[PDB]
Parts: sequence; C-alpha cells; structure tokens
Amino acid sequence: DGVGNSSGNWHCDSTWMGDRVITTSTRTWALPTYNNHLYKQISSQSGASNDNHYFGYSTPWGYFDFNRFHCHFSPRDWQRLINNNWGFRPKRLNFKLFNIQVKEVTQNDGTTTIANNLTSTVQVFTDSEYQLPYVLGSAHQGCLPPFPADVFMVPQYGYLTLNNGSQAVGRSSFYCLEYFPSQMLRTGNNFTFSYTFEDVPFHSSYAHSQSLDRLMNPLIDQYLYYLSRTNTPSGTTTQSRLQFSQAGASDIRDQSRNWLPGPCYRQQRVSKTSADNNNSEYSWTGATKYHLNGRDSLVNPGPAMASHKDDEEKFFPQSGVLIFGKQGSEKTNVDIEKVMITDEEEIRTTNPVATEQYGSVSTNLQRGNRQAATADVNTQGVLPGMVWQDRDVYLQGPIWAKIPHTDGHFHPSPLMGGFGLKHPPPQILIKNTPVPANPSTTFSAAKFASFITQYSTGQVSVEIEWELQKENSKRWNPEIQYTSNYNKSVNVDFTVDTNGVYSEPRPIGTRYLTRNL
Amino acid sequence: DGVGNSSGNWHCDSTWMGDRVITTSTRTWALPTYNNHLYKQISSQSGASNDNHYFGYSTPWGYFDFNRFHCHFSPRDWQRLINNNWGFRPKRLNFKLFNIQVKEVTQNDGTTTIANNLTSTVQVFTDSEYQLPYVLGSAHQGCLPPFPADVFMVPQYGYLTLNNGSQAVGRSSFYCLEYFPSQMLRTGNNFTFSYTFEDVPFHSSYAHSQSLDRLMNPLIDQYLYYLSRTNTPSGTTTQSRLQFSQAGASDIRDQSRNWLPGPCYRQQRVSKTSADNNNSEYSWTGATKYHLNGRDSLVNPGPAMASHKDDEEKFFPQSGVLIFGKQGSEKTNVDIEKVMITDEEEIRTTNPVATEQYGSVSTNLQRGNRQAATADVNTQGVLPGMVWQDRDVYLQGPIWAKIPHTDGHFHPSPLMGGFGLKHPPPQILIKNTPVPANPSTTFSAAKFASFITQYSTGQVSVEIEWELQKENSKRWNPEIQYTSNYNKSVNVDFTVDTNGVYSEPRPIGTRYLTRNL
Repeated sequence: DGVGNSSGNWHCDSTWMGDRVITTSTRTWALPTYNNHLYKQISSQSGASNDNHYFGYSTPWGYFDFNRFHCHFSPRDWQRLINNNWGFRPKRLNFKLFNIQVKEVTQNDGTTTIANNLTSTVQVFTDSEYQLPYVLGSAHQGCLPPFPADVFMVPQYGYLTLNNGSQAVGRSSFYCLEYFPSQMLRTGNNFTFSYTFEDVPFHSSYAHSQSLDRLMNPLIDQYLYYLSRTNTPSGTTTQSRLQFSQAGASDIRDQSRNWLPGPCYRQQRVSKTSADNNNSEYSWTGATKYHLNGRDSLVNPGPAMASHKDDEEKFFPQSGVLIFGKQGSEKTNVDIEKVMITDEEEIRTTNPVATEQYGSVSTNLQRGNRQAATADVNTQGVLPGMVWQDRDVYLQGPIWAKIPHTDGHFHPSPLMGGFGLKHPPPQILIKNTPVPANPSTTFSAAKFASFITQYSTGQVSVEIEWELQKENSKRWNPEIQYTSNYNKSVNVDFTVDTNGVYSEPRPIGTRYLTRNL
Repeated sequence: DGVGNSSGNWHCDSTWMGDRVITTSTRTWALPTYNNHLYKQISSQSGASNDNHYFGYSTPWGYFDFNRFHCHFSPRDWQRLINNNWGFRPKRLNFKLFNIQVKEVTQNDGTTTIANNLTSTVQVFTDSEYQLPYVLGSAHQGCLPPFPADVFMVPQYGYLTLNNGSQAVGRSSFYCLEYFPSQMLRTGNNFTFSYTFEDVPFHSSYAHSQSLDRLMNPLIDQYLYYLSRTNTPSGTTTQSRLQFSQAGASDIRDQSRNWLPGPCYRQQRVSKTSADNNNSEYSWTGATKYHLNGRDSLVNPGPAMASHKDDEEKFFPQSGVLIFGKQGSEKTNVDIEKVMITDEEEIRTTNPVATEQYGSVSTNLQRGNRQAATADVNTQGVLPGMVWQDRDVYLQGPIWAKIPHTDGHFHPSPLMGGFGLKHPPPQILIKNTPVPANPSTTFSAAKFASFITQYSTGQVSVEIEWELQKENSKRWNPEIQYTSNYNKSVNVDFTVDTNGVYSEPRPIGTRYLTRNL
C-alpha cells in the first residue's frame, strides 16, 4: 500500500520446538535488466568438442535460488541439528518478496545518477505446474548468501533443449515466459506463496557403529558349513579332497551372511600428497564416465561410495566427492589448498570404497586340468540383498533435486545429495517490466529497441519448517560431536575478518552420531 | 489507486475446456503525442494519378489494434486449434488498460532527460455506437506484436472522406474526437470494457475430401440421358442424327448434376519461376480491377478462388492471394524470396481456379449451315445452385471486418478472410492530454502552441473466448496434420534467433482436416 509504508519486516531466526525446527532467512537482492529485455538463442561455440555441444535460450528473467543449506541454517544452527538428531526432512516453506524499489539510471555525460521510479513494476510468477525446464538442482551459483548481511544479485534464467551439434532439432522446445500469467508489483506491493513438501524419507544424519561384515555373535559358532579345504596331503603330494568347517570368530571372513554391500561404479584414486600421483594428464582419459547419445559425461559425484578405506584419508575418488571452494577461490585451475574436499568415509560400513573393486567372481569351470579363475568386479548393479547409505548432505551443499519425469527411476535419491522430489519447490522467476524511452512522433511498426535503464531491489524471506528425528541412543560411552576448535586463532571459524568478509572454513556433514545396523 | 499500486497483473495463456478456448494476451505499449495535439487536413499529392486521390484528416489520437490471429494464438495454440477442430468462431472479448505511466521529456542542451509526471492523464474512449470511420479491418500495421516480450508503438488514427481530386466535397465529414466523452486516466487508474460478438457462422477449418464433379456412385448408371452424338456415319459421309446415352463411370463428365461451382472473377496467372513470366510491365495493365466513380481499384485478393490446379503449385493469381512479408522485409519492391505467398489450393473442390475461365456458354443458334459456337466465361455472377468455400484464415491474417452499412450485401464474408460483423469490436482510441508549458503573464487570446513534451506507456490485455466445433471424422486412414519439420536446423521455426528477433517462417492456414461434401 502507498509509497511510504514498508510491505514487510525482517525475519531471521530459528525456532526449535519439539520434533520441529523452523528456519527463517531474510536477504536483500538486486535485479538488473537481463539481455536488454530480449530472449536469445544460445549455443556452444563452433570449435567445441562433441561432448560440449549445447543449444538453448537465455531469457530476460531472473530466478530465486535458496537450494543450499547455508541459506537456512546458521553454523550454530547446523551444529545444533547434527549433534542431536538422527534425521531431518523438510515439511513446508513460505516465500515472501517485499519492499520493492525500482530505480532509473541515467549515465549521461559520463555521470551516473539514480532516481526512484515509483510507477514501474516487476513481474513475478511461480512455475507451480512445472511447465518450464527446472534448472534448480544443478548446483548453480546465485543462492541467497549464507551470511545475512550480504546483498546478492539475482541470477539470470536460461535453459537447454535438444541439440545436434550446435543446432536444434525438430523436438527442440522454446518457451516464452511472458506467456505465463504473473503478478505485477509496484513499490508497496508484496508477493507471497506457500509450498508443502511431499512425504520424503528422513536424511540419515548418523554413521553406523557396525559394519555389514561384522554382525554376528563372536562367541558362538555357526551351524552352517563352508568349503575350507579343497585338497589334503596324500603321501608325498596332495590329492583332491573337499573338506568343510563351521565358521567361528577365528575364520570370521568365511561366515554365511544375509546381506550384500551396495552397488559400485569404480572411480580412480588420487592422492592429496602431490608426489603419489602419476605425472601425466589423466583428468579426462582416466575419468569415470557415462555415454549418452554419442556423448561422454563425467560421472560426478556418481553413486554413493566410501572415499577411502582405513588409514587412507589422503586418497579420494577422482570425481567421486563434492568439492567446495574456499572463500575467494577462482573459477579455473586452482590449487588443492584453494578447495575443500569432502570425505564420505562414514559409509564404508555398508558401501564399497569408491576406488576399489566390488569383489571377485568366478570366470571359468575348474576341473582336473583347469585351475579356478576369478575376476575383479569394477561395476556392480544392484542385487537382491544389497543395503547402502545415501550420500551425506552439507551446510554448503544442495537440499533438494527434481526427480526426472520418466517411466522408471530406481531409488530416486539425488546423487549430489539431498531430497529427491517429484514436485520440488517451484521456480520463482522475476524480471523488470520494460519501460520504453521517448518514442518518435511518426508511427513506426518496428519493435522498440530503446528503453529507460532500470533495476530493482528488495527484500526476500524464506521460511522452512523441518521435521526432526531425535537421537535416542543407549550406548554407554560418549559419542562424537561436532565442536569448534579449542585453541586461539587470528580469526574465528565462521566469522568475518577485519575487512568484513565472511568465510566458511570447512565443510560440515551431518553424520556424527552413531547407530547400530 | 494511489501511485505505488499496480492497476493490474500480466495475463498471457490459453485455456482449452470443452467446446471453448480462451486466449489472453498482455503486451506493453508506448503512446507518443501525435500531430503536436492538432487535427490536420490531409490529401493526396498534386502529381498523383486520379486513382490515387484522397482527402481526409489526421488526428492527435492513437488506437489499439488486435485484429490479427497471432495477437491471440501462439503458434502451438494455432496448431492445437487447426489439427483438432472443424470450426471456430469468436464469442466475447475483454479489454484492459493498466499500469499507465506518463513521462516528461526535456531535450534541453542536447541532453535528453525523462521524468515521471504523476499528474498527467491519458484519454480513452470506445466508439461503441460506430459513429467514427472504422479503419480496423483494412489490414494495417500496428497490431499487438505476435511475440509477448515485444513492446509496440500505438498507431496514429486517421480517416478519409469524400474527395474530388485532392479536394473535399459538400458531403465530406469532419470528426472531432474530443466531441465524444472519454475516460481520463492518471497513474493508478485502469480501463476496462467487455464486448459480445454477434452470432456468426463458424469458419470452416477443413478441406473437402470430395470434389463437386465427383459426387455420384461410380458403380451405377444414371437413368437420365444426355445427347452423346449429333451425327452418324451415313454411307461415305455423315448425316445429322441425334443420339442419347445414360452416363456411367466411363463418361463421368457427362452426368446430370445438381450443383454448380462458385462464382468467378478471373485473375492473371504469374509463375514463381522467373523465366516463365512475360518480360514487360503488366502489374497494373494486366491487373484485375473494379471501377468506382471514375477510379480503378485493384481487386485484391478478390473473390475466393483456387490458387492453381493440380501440379501447378508454382502458379498463383496476380492479385488473388494474401502475401505476407518475411521478418525484416521492406516496404517497396522486394524480391519474391522476401515474401510469403499463401496457397488457396484446398478450395478447388468447389471453387473455380482463379486464373481459369468459369466455363463455356453457347453464343449462337446452330443450324444446317451454322456450326455451334461457344465462349469462355471469364466473370460469373452467382447462380442458383452454386456452392463455394470462403477464403481461409491465417495465423498472420486478419480476424474480423466491419460489414459496410448499406441496403444490400450478398454473403458478407470479408474477402481478405475472417468474420464479417455488422457490429465489430469497437475502436479503442487513446491520446495524451496536452499539458501547456509556461504561459505569458499578459493575457493572449491566441491558442496555445507551446506544450510540455510527453508520452505514455502501459500494459494492455485482450481476452477472447472462442467457440469450437470439434472434428468428428469417421474415415479409416489417418489424416493430414500440421507438424513442425523433422530435421535439425540453425534456428527453430517460430523462435528468436541469437539476436533476439522473433520471426514467423511460413503462413499457417486452418484447413488440414477433411470432410465429405
């Protein structure tokens, strides 16, 4: 209402009550004019490799992105969550846009001037029928910034469709976003909508205190037998004789078991110590990849697998983990001290190590003159009796992904981590309404190319309720907790420096508490 | 209300429910000051030919024009309409103007500055009594642009009255539009009105799968007789003897029939291949024309006739079809690759080909010493028993025309195509209210010639409900559908390019489905 009344108030806090936590984040955003109000066909450059070809469209619209956990949880909030809860999941969200300001920019005479345009509008619509290509869930920049005092730029919306090389095909779709209905907002108007999450499984924010190969009573023998010797000493040599034993603690690898470890898709191993790696360019040639319509894509991060085995923390899968950048890290070819490499070590209780074989299978039929032969299994699809953990989530990491619209999707938990949703939180798209500049006094049928330079700013609030599954642990000894480091330092972790720059010093997962298998 | 509240929201979409479809289009418009607020007498230049003389008036007003199908239907919407429906017609419309902004322009010191004038008005009125000359329905530029992201200039209103040469006559009428009541709108005011279409016949969006000369059972003979031989061999010569046959499939051209093809007004034939045409200037001398009060007018497109016969797709009538320009085509003397020539081939089942004779009639009375003589019929008025199809409509083409206010009008379907309406959607005229600049401090009776430079912009919505007649076809074999081309291409049809320019690559008619006669 009017011009002198704010359309909303600042809400940032977390409310912990019972099995629920509610997070609220308010930020200040700025929206420019994109593409000078045009839709543009875009494509890969002429010299691009086949694996890098694309075709699509850039739009004049922007969109809002709060699909990272930091956007909602403070570092102290994240600690409170991960130290006390076995699981959590999102329930509902609220979204608000308010305190909208449109401003005119006159760059005349090399001097910039900025004035309020109290009459201009912004257009906002939710894609609640999921009729546009969903580009959230691709881990793009442009989120609400983790620190509440920071002002962020709204990212530009674009999408890809079917390409053959740099060219489109008959099935390529083009979308005009102005062909949707949208709200027009003038200074003093606000925008709200609500969303309910579908029923989704809790994220498992625990590690297992048991391993899948150690589930039996070590004090008692099995009543089942296994083949323990295939020959026996006969005089001066051996002869073929099959012999059988019941497995106890002494031969614990040989016990009959009910379950199998999860599936595998083997990754190459790289060392954080530089001298242990081969002196060669293998970042692509040695990469784990999939092949789709004659194209190779890197499998990154791929299926959830343990980063390393015991005492090998310096090793990680080539493209098998999420890697976050440190504050101020650049885009291209940075050193390893500039990035933060997550560790999925916790899931090695049930999941194969990413850089090892799944196991060994028999390849032949032995006999008197043929010895038994085995082969390493480097790729293992799911088997009946397999169990596994999903990838962990991080404070820096994504929250949800849209499950692709397909006939079949096995265990549709997104591989970068988080909650797979058939109807995710809808895309919220926004743009400044074009305001034409001074027209000619003689009619012209050509479209207007001359506009008044404008941008918008405002406040955005996002409120998410999360359902908690509290830890109820009967173990006697104390557990592992996330804690801040104990010593003195120049800067405090998760703080601003003397220049006002907020930084996140390390990745924080969720799995600190333990449970039995 | 106020200054900080938008007076409306953006509505673009199509709603298909039952036998109805509702289209909504929102666009952004800009309105300049025309004629520096004056009415001006206008006329043809002194050296103009008699056929080109005119007299009339240009006004300071603008008007809104949504009389093209693209203004309402998206290309995908048009496909959905034409592939599934035997007919459609308009039922009612809604029109909105909202988010009005008046702006002052100061061009002082060679520097332009643009500021909001929150106090100035625009004037808007509908001519709902049809008391002004109706210039819609003359296929003028200035429509709402087909692509929703484009901003368009409001065209200037003008009209013609009776002329003798470049001079007026006693019966010439002058109209002051400010002699009508109109709404005055300030920033925060909006304008709405509703309109109901009269009962109008459905457009036939089908082609016929039968021809008017092939309607009989080919297996059975007729019981009627025709004169099949007028002489018979007699000795060494012939003698006059009248003989009669019943017509079957073997002589199917001779069968007695109930109906005649539609009327004709013959056009000259031109080839799309350049070498087949005469090397001469015949675009006017060879043109089909009518003569009104000593003036010649080109007949364009004229009566609905088939563009060509079988296997002659390269031929078209000289002025007998609608010709649309390709994106970026110019005004004067463009090549044939710059224009799109429609094809009315579908109606050759019932309508004469535009470039052929209607038929042959007898011209004399034969006898022993006089042979029978016939003549080609190059112009045929309507006869009892004639049937015909009207011209097709196009996505680029016009929708309605105003039926002229006359004593008699046979089959008042407009010749450029679409719906003839005795009370068409009324003209919506708009202009900026003049705001005088700084006056003298001594009184002067002279009229003000000095004003503040202003223009206006806003949003316009148009919503039309269409009644559908669904295809209910019992044929066994599959039909013809409009489809997008199958192959790869640089650009997609009906899309923007890399520079943001929307284009319409071809004309699309309505007649893909078939029906029996």
